[PDB]
Amino acid sequence: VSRLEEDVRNLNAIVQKLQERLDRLEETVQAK
Amino acid sequence: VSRLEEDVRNLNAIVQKLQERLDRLEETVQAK
Amino acid sequence: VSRLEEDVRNLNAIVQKLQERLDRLEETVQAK
Ligand SMILES: [Zn+2]
Ligand SMILES: [Zn+2]
Ligand SMILES: [Zn+2]
Ligand SMILES: [Zn+2]
Repeated sequence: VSRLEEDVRNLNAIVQKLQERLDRLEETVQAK
Repeated sequence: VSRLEEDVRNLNAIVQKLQERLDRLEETVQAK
Repeated sequence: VSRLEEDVRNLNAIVQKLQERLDRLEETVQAK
């Protein structure tokens, strides 16, 4: 696994966490 | 294209959408 | 640094900015 492949896998995981965080905040602002 | 090429262009598309959603939510919060 | 490596560098920078924006917006929402 090259450094480039390692970095991409890490980015996939980071972007998944950001998406969940964003989704939660959008719903926190909706305040249903 | 290779898996790495695919993963990188996919990440580019996702982060663009995240940026747009964040832009929108920032504006929404400010306007509330 | 190849093009693919540069795209990954730029994704790293973008995700850092997005994480910061999310942090600030979460704080804004909790404060307001
Ligand atoms: Zn969720
Ligand atoms: Zn949701
Ligand atoms: Zn939900
Ligand atoms: Zn694709």
